[PDB]
Amino acid sequence: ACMRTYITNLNGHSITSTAQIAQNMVTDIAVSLGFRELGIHSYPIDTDSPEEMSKRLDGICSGLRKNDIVIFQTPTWNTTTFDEKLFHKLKIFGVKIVIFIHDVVPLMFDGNFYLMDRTIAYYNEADVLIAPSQAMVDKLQSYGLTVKKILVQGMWDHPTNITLQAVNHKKLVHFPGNPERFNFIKNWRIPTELHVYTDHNMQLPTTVVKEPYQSDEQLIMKMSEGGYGLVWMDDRDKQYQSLYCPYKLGAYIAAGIPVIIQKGIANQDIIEKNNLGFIIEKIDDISNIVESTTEEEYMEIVSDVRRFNPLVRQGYFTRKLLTDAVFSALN
Amino acid sequence: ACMRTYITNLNGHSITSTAQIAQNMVTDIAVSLGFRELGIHSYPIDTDSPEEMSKRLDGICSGLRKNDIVIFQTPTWNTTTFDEKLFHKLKIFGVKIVIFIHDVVPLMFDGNFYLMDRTIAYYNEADVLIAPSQAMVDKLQSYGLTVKKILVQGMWDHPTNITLQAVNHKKLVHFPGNPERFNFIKNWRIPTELHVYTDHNMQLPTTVVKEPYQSDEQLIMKMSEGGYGLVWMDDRDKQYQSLYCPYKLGAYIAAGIPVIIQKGIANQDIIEKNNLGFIIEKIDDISNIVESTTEEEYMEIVSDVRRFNPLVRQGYFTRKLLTDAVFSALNS
Amino acid sequence: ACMRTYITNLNGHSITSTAQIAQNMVTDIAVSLGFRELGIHSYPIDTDSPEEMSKRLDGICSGLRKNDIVIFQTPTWNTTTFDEKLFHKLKIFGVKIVIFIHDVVPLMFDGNFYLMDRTIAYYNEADVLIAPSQAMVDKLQSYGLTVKKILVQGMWDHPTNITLQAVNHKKLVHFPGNPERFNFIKNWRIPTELHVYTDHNMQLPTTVVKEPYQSDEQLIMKMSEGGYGLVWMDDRDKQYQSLYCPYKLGAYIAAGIPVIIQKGIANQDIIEKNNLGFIIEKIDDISNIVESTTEEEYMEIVSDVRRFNPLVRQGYFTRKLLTDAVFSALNS
Amino acid sequence: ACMRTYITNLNGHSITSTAQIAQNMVTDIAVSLGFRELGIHSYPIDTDSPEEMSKRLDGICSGLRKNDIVIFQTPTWNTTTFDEKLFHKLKIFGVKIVIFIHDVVPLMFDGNFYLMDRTIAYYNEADVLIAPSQAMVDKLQSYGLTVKKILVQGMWDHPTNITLQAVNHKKLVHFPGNPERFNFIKNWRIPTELHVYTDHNMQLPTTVVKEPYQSDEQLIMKMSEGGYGLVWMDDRDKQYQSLYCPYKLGAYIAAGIPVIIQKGIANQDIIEKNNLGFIIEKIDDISNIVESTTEEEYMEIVSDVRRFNPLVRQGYFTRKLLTDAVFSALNS
Ligand SMILES: O=c1ccn([C@@H]2O[C@H](COP(=O)(O)OP(=O)(O)O)[C@@H](O)[C@H]2O)c(=O)[nH]1
Ligand SMILES: O=c1ccn([C@@H]2O[C@H](COP(=O)(O)OP(=O)(O)O)[C@@H](O)[C@H]2O)c(=O)[nH]1
Ligand SMILES: O=c1ccn([C@@H]2O[C@H](COP(=O)(O)OP(=O)(O)O)[C@@H](O)[C@H]2O)c(=O)[nH]1
Ligand SMILES: O=c1ccn([C@@H]2O[C@H](COP(=O)(O)OP(=O)(O)O)[C@@H](O)[C@H]2O)c(=O)[nH]1
Repeated sequence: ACMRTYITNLNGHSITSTAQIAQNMVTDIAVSLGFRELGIHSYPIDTDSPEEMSKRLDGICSGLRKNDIVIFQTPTWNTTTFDEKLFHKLKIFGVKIVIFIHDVVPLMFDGNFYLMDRTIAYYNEADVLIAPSQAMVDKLQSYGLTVKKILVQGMWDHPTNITLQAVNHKKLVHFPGNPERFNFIKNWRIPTELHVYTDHNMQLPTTVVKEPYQSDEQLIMKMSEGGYGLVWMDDRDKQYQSLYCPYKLGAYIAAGIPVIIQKGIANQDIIEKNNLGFIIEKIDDISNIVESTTEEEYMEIVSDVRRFNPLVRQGYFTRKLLTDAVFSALN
Repeated sequence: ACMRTYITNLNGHSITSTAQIAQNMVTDIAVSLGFRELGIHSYPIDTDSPEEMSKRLDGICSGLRKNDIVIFQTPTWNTTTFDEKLFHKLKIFGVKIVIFIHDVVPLMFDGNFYLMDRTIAYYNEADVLIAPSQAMVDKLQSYGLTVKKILVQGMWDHPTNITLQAVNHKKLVHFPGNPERFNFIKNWRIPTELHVYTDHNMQLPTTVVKEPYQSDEQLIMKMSEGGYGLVWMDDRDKQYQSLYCPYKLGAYIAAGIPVIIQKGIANQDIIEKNNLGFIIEKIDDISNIVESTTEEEYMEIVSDVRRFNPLVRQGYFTRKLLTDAVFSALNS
Repeated sequence: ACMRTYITNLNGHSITSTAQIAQNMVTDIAVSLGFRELGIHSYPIDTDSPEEMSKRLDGICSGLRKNDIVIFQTPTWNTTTFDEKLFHKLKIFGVKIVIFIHDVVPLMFDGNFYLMDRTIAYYNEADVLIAPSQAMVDKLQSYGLTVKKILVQGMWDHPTNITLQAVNHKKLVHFPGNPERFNFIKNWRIPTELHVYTDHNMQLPTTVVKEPYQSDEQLIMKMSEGGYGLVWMDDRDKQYQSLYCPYKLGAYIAAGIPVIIQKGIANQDIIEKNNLGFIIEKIDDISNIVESTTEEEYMEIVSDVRRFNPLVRQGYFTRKLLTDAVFSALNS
Repeated sequence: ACMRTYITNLNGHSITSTAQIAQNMVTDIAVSLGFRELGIHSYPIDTDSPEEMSKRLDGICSGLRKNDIVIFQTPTWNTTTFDEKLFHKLKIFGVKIVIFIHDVVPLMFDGNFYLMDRTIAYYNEADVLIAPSQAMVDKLQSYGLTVKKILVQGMWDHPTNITLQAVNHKKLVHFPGNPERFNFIKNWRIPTELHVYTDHNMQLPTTVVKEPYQSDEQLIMKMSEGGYGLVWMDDRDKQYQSLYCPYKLGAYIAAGIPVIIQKGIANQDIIEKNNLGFIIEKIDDISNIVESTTEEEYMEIVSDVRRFNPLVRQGYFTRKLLTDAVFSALNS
């Protein structure tokens, strides 16, 4: 008897690896619900003889029993080979398995696609699938994902205790994002200023206020003073990735300010149906609404962000999926 | 401005009160999820002046802050006047309210079907409701329940660490209800033994072999050695039949024995799609199937009930609604 | 018969109230330990007939059952009759009472003394007592505390997930208390500057700089840029100082900077043996040390304050007493 | 710098392995407190090469981080080799390490003593040690355990929800010990019955009554009905057993019945100061005391056993040590 719930969780990354922190946050929610961590360290697999890799995995999995539910946050970023072998280890236990997709590698870019057959093959060894969007599920099914049981994540949480402050109507735009991933910054043409929070040492266009990498808590603290959240991606290419959930979008709303997002985003409806800000087409549509928007137009939009965001702040999108995933994994 | 979640919880009913312990169980789940208790004692409120009363409530709610969330488990059994008075207090606080329906008082027994409209009245003020089933919601909106966000319970959990003994093919039928609430018991006609667990003494058709009320643990221990669980009503209430979730349906499945229940029950889809037992017309239909089933087809059903029940034994039907309810309360 | 643990937790006070904060905060640990809140609202008491109020007490306490455990965080700041009568309610239950002393209102400021004998009366009605320091238990004994089982708090935790930024050597002293309760502040003379975090802006010595009351979170960040935490009281309150636990003490150490405290203060050996700042005898011994301190010496001292402070940031002083209190309340 | 607590958890033993059952239960408690499991599987270490093992260990510790804290339930039963190396692994991380002793190999009997120096070697790499009895710590320090912070366990908890049946005065002695280890059983000559609960098929002396192994919950329910619980040694396995905490002792008390224990065993002061049973010289002293005891005396003895066992049923002896151990690991 006595079933337990385990969740994989990666470790050993740069303190700025967003993938790692996103897994770490989910795992944090998991523990409070009583679930148990399956630690996974990120290392180079080829340093391992198959037998060594095997028994490393036996070490990761030691605690497991015919019994349990395992939540697999994919990918481990130890390359596909690791995910593949991780799963077979899992599948030789008498367990139900939830795969929690954070990224889909063969869809990260064209010509990485070939990995799809392998990927889908191990995706289909799971009993329940949690995907960020309904869109993601539907293309994943277009490549042979057979799994009957599916959950939509909808939106990244952002558990925190930051102080929200009184929010001014500042006609600024926040963007905590590495500039060498998003070209649109280096192209900043507009009279409204782009606050850019980045560790990387360099200089930026004339009305782009470069700001050194703040610790998250402080970042949430500062942004809560006003302005807007920019959710842009990924510059030109890497855009059909209208699939996954942005982590900064959640990071914005938790601060308590409205957001701006480009049309077609994953789980767009959430933003409309909950008031959180504007969905626009071009970068230029934005400048217009930031420049030409009413002060109490802004007043409202905040009041709602802060109405909506205790979900994000106490982590309820995550609680939701970590609970139904399991439930649907039995029933 | 920091959200916490409270849930209302009964205290002071008898050892043998299902209403209280179904609520206590929910509460114990809520605690493990981090939620906080608004304790509520059951008493005649005729002994309160509608102001001493207000202050008692004020002391029930003194932990509450502004955009916390309250889960109200209804009913309180302190009478409708309390229910709505408890409730009205919550509306003062600028919070979001979850109404968890254990029972709708004015449907159960057509004495006091009249209280309905004051019930609905204080129902229509919550922000989301969690109800036994969709058919239960549907009948409620027919009475004017204007609440948009709904959410279906589906099944009672029965969280426990009780030992499951190997199930063998006792051609027994188990039944831990109360003979003069479920009076189809005094009408036993069939050559299949009916075991009945209850407070009331001295009432026996003949093959109804009755036993004294046992602590929940033991019941589930001994029921696990084999046989079938039965979930049935009088014709008295075959409408409320099709609405509620039964506690002993959950109390059977956690014992890891198959159940037999009446076609038209709320959420029979769960019994079917998870093959947890037989869905059947009349009680004769049952006895036939209890007689005609062979050893191996019973092995499948037990294995299926036992594939299924850690869900019920670890609190997940509850955990489910305790988490989505709070979620849909903020979302739109 | 299943033991649940309860803790009291006052509410409704000003978001600036340290009393409420040091209670909500402990309660918050207790919740995560699975304990349950007994919410309490702070209000002026005699808008209540002795019978009305008794029924609001009945509402705060409805969730209790015999053989539970209740932790009374005292005082409630609802005056001493409330402490007395609350406690009286707890004693008609078959329970064990942990009395957790956050303050002793009689030994606090003079004139409050007269309530001493009544306070000891209801102190002596609990099973285990939790006091800030052994020295405080000793004084309570001299005034008639007859409760056998004592347990020392030691220090306030300061749970937080705030950023500690790189600290060292700002040659400045930090002080987040109201100036009106410590007026050593106004007689500030010495050339090193005093940051003061407070509600007011009344008065202003030259080398004293003030800041508007920042939310706890942001404060600990800033303080974590270096400088010293000064734990001081105005010397009418030294009788008390040698007994209580200072919350700002923890707030400093939580930010990750070394402290300055006065000799004789409660649980000083804590500071000594974990090397978290200086113990000095006057204000002037202090400034002397704030100047004349090597960058290397400050280095290590910070290093020590941060070897140490996950204790207070994860709640372990609170977790410690909350566990042992309930234990000794049963063991003998 | 976010401190997390980890605890090692042995797995993959037979369901009758008390070692595993004890480590599992501590861990379940730990998990409730927010601590984190380091799972470990039991297996022949010889199937691994240095490289293989190093990496198996790597995978066990993947989640580990600097500034975390790890609690090592020792021994793993993967042999000393494995224990030494697991510890070497842990010391590589900049963490604080609590060592929870369940057994000490080089003391299990003579000739195993050569293992002492290697055992002590790695024991001394700990910051805090938790032993069952103060007696245990004293003996360890006579061999070179230089770890300055020690904490005492005292007694096994037994988290359970068994129904405590009404307890009659059954002049019989329960004993769920496996005979092959406890040979005093075979020597049973006494007119008082001896319930021996054992999975082994091997017939037993006359007024010994053999029960097949039963689930722990059923056992506890059975014994709750009444009678006495015996905690007895063997004779050679005795000195070493004066240092341990018996697990079945806690089984009794949680069951709700008094106990009978041989003079000198670890932590007997808990039995005496809490009324838990009799402490006696030989086997006969027992039968005497069992025969020559009145009914009201037994009501007494039970009522205080049931006074006391919420500690064990809710896991507080463990909660104590899991909280204070960790606290003491940061706190010089
Ligand atoms: O100075 C900073 C800027 C970044 N962030 C965090 O790092 C995340 C980076 O977002 P990323 O582009 O990696 O995720 P995405 O939104 O693209 O999914 C932000 O949301 C912040 O929470 C931070 O902690 N400090
Ligand atoms: O001897 C008994 C008989 C009843 N029960 C419990 O009380 C419930 C009675 O079910 P009830 O009819 O009151 O609930 P319903 O199924 O009608 O919703 C059973 O499920 C058992 O869990 C029990 O613990 N011991
Ligand atoms: O701007 C501020 C200054 C104070 N504090 C908190 O309020 C407490 C005031 O301490 P108090 O003098 O009331 O208690 P003591 O430390 O003397 O026990 C400090 O510790 C801080 O934690 C705060 O939250 N914001
Ligand atoms: O039928 C049985 C017999 C024993 N036990 C368990 O086995 C334990 C005793 O094991 P052991 O003698 O090894 O513990 P010790 O007292 O020596 O520490 C009991 O307390 C029970 O928990 C059980 O679960 N069912």
